[PDB]
Amino acid sequence: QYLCQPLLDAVLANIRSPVFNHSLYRTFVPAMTAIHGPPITSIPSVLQGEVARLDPKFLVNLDPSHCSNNGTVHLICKLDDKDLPSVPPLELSVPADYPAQSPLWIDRQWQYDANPFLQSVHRCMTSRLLQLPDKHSVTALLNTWAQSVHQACLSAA
Amino acid sequence: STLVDELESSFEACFASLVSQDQEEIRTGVDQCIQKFLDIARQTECFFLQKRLQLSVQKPEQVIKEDVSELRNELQRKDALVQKHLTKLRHWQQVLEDI
Amino acid sequence: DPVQRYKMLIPQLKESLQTLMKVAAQNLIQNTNIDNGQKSSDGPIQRFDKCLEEFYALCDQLELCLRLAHECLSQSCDSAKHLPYPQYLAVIKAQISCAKDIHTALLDCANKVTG
Amino acid sequence: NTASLCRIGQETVQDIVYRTMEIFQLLRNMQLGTYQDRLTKLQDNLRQLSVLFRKLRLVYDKCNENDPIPVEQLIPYVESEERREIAEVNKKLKQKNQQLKQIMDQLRNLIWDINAMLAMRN
Amino acid sequence: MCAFNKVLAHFVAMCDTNMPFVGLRLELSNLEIPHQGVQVEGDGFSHAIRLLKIPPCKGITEETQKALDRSLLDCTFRLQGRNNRTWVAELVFANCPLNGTSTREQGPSRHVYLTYENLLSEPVGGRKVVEMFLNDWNSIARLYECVLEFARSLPDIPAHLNIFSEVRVYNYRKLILCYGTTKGSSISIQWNSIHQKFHISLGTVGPNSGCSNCHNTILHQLQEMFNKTPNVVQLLQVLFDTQAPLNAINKLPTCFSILPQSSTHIRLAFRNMYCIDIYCRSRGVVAIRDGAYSLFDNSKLVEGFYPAPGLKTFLNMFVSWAASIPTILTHSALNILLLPSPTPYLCSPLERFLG
Amino acid sequence: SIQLQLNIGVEQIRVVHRDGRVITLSYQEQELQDFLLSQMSQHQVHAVQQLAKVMGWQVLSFSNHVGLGPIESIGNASAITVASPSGDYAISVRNGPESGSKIMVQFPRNQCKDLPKSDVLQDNKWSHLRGPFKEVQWNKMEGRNFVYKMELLMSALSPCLL
Amino acid sequence: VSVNLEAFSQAISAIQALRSSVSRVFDCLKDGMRNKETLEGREKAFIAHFQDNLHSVNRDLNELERLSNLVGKLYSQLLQAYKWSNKLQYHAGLASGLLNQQSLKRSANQMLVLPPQYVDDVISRIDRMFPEMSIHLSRPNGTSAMLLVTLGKVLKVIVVMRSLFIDRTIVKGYNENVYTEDGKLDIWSKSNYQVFQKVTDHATTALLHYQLPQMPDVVVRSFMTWLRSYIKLFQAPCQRCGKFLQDGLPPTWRDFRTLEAFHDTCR
Ligand SMILES: [Zn+2]
Repeated sequence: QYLCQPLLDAVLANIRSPVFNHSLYRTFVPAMTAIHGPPITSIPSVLQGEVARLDPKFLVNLDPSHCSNNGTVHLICKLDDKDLPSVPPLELSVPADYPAQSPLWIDRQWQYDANPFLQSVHRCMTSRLLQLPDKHSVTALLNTWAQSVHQACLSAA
Repeated sequence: STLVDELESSFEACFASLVSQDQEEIRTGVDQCIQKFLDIARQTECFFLQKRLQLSVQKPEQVIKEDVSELRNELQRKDALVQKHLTKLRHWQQVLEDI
Repeated sequence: DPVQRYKMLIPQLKESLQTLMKVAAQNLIQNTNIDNGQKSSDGPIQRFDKCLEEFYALCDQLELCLRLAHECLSQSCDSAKHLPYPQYLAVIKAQISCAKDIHTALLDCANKVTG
Repeated sequence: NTASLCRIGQETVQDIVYRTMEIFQLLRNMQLGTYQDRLTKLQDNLRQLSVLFRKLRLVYDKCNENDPIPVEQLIPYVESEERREIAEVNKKLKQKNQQLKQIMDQLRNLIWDINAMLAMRN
Repeated sequence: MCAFNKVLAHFVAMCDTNMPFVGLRLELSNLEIPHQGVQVEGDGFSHAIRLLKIPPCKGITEETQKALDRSLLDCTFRLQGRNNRTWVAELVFANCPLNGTSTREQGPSRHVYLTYENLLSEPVGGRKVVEMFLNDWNSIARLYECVLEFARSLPDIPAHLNIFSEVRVYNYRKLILCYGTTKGSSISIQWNSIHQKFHISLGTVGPNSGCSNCHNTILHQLQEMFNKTPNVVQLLQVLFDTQAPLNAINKLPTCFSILPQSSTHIRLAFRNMYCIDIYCRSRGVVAIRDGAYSLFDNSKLVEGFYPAPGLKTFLNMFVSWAASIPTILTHSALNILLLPSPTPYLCSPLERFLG
Repeated sequence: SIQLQLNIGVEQIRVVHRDGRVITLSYQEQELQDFLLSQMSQHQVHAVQQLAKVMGWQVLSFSNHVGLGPIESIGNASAITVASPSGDYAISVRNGPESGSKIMVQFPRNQCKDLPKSDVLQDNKWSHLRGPFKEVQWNKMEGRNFVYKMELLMSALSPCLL
Repeated sequence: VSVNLEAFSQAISAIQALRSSVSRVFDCLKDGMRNKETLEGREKAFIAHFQDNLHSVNRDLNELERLSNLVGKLYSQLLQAYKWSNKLQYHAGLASGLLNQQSLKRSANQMLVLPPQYVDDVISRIDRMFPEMSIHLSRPNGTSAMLLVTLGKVLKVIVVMRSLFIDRTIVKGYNENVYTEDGKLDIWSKSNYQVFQKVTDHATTALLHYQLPQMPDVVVRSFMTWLRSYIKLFQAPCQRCGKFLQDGLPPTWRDFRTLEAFHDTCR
């Protein structure tokens, strides 16, 4: 500001002119040249990474059915835990632009029915997924599945 | 191959700025020289430990010989020290008996 | 002496910068007024390069004064760290002998370990 | 005889590092009678450091030639007369240690008694 | 024996050990970073936090942002030290553009550890902890841009700098280059967010050099010109050009004083009455000019200097106001002019002539 | 880094520890016999830390009263994990006064070679980071002490420099 | 005084920055108008870049004037020696600071007795500085040393050392009686105050902390330096909770190598 108002006034009163560059060059090239001399001489990566960094209790892979190589992918899950029994596969669908959103779980009510243990698992599952917050990931849901199975097994015996 | 050579190379480079024929430059130079020296020393340490583990697992007999040597030597240390305590004990016993 | 020279020189530097900026603006407006179609008088143009030369020379003088003052003060402070004249000369000779001996001992050890 | 050489080389490495640190400390302690004494001490330390470097080189040259079996192979995961002679030295040493225990507990009781009796002679 | 009440101790242990992660989770959510749920990692004993993606706006161009987001693999966070307040974040990179001469030519993953630690006021998972993480990430990205440009331009080299300098250290946050015909000097380039500038630092490492790096005289000019245009090849060329004259300049007695103007425009002053201007040029050229004469006028002189008569003939031996035009030397006679030589006290010829 | 000043009075014991912590025992000797044992349980972890500094490596995590796993009876447990300087391998250690010394070594994938190669992993970028742990039994290993064994392990996971 | 050297260096840096800023201003204005893709950004970018350089020039001139207000008032081969000596002490000074932290030694072994005058002169040499500290020595019983150290009008410390190795410390206030009925030093007693008991515990931890293996003089020097910081007690608050009192106790913990007050509960 101070000591430089005339330059600001000159620049503002000169701007958006077709010959501004020519004027500036012709008025300021020679002294600068003389004083100093010459001038200077499919599947998104996030899903692949999160699958790579999951606990070896899970071996999730692509669904043999449904579409592929798109923004929305489908995965089928299997649980291999020595301390827990076998449960339905609990497949998932991943929408496009997975970060900053949440995946959804495809419920299969008839699969979990006809057994008190399996429907106890299912009601604990519904409770936990209602307890999960927004913007959650798939690893959190898988861990919730494992913990719900463990809690149901503990409650049974 | 011959890690000792660049070991002394780094050691002599640590003294480079002194034997020649305002603080930031010397501080930077000593920082890089010292970190290189320590790294080379730790690598030599690692090589010795790998060789020692291989030799120990291949043939424990030399390890047994070293154990025998140390146990004998410490035996003589104990005997000499207890002998020294006894000599001084006799001395002070007679000193206190002269009363 | 250097300090009062600094106090005297600072306002001259401020005035030089002021007139340099003012004449830069005047020359810019005069040239851009020639470039487009309308007329004005030139008169005392007082070219840009002379002002740049004056500013650079005065800055060089100030830098020289500050460097000389700092060097003199540092030399005095370092010399004070370490009455008859020949005893003073003998002390100086002994000090330089000790420094040379330490340096050559270090160099000899460095040559002995390697090379 | 070779494992002892490896241990000696290791120890000489730590002594080399310690001597370098001591050299830098001694250079720091020099402030412009005794100056010649410090200079002679510096010369002695540098020459013994050079001897230590020579000894380390000799040890490395001796141990380098005498790897057929690599590392990471001998780590165990989940999936003749020497022993006879060693035992006697262990038992004998253990017996000696036990004897020292009796002398030590006796001397400490003596010092406790003299402390307690002398504390209140006033 | 049974007077210890082990369950209450266990509850206090886990509660104190695990409550630090809640604030950090809430803060990584609050600043809009996509993370995963806090989870036990690997073995049961230690908890860990993994972050899926770094924030999109980091300040550089999209193409760099892609190459970055094709070389990251992990951004895990962990806790350590006494009193449970030190964080360590760990990054792993793939397809390293460049190799060092350190033992870092291995299977192309490169690990980088960053460490943060809050004050005893302002809690363990405070806002400040992520701010510094973002600042360090920004610095890494801003250095990575220049590193990528230099790596791209490396195969096309004028073959003069190929034998001059080699890369020494690259840690994704500090670049250390080693140069000199004996590899006796080192330069360091590193961005910081405190001043938003590139700080280049010179140093001497190696058994063949002077008491200094003989480049500290123009450190400010080099820093300014690097900040003007962040290019590595230009700085390497400038160092190659200006290495020779400054080596002879720095050996002058200090009568003589050195004023570093804009780079390659050194000004030598004899006491307080005489001046000389020295320009460095490419392809083994140095220009010597009197400097006491104004380039634009003749009647007026400089404020504090006087002309030196007869200098033009003295300069022409080695090859009124006729000395105002430069004279060309070839980086060899300049050494003889500046190096102290016995008289045909070890006085230099220029000192003798000026005296 | 574990050192105690004990001060014996007329029917109590006072214990001061090298890091600003004071305890008051009693005239019964079970308390004092369990105290020392609980401290001998932490020595091993601090021993592995002080050597992870000396020998090059870098610690990734440290806790000296962990908050997971089974429930201990005399004291409380400790755990650490520490990475190779080249970055690929990693060690992890847990110890407790009742149930102690559970060590595991962790590998880069494409060298465990019994792993079900998942489907979403197609590239060779993701074949360089590290997932499979593998436990190593402490017994039948070289070195008399616990600390000594660690020395031969954290040196064998280093590039074949012979 | 050495502040003038730093002032002169800052003035040199300021004038160099001013010259560089003027050159930058004129070069940037000479460069001209750029493209910047669309028209609207092209208009704003040039003005934004032009304003910053002038603002920097004004700021540099203002700070230079602030410094100007702040500032105030055979031989060659000799100087070549001097400028070398100060180049050595600093060069080792860093090298000794970086090697002691990374100690590579594993054991003292390979593969105590001092004259009383030595201890007396060492303690006197400690006593000559720190004028507030006053130290009195005695040997009522054998060769063990009993030292009474008085600090200001606040602290009285009793230290029992076994052959120059510090062994036991007990501190008390000012008005409390330190001598026994006979007139000798009272070794076995308590301060009858909670804060003084807590700082006795702190002193025990401190003496258990400072342990060099083969330099014993630096240990007592560090202990005395740490004990020196306690004179400022009751006038300095904690660095975490702000207030002086926590459960009725003032800050009684002084951190090692960074001597600042702290409550015991604040660690
Ligand atoms: Zn507090």
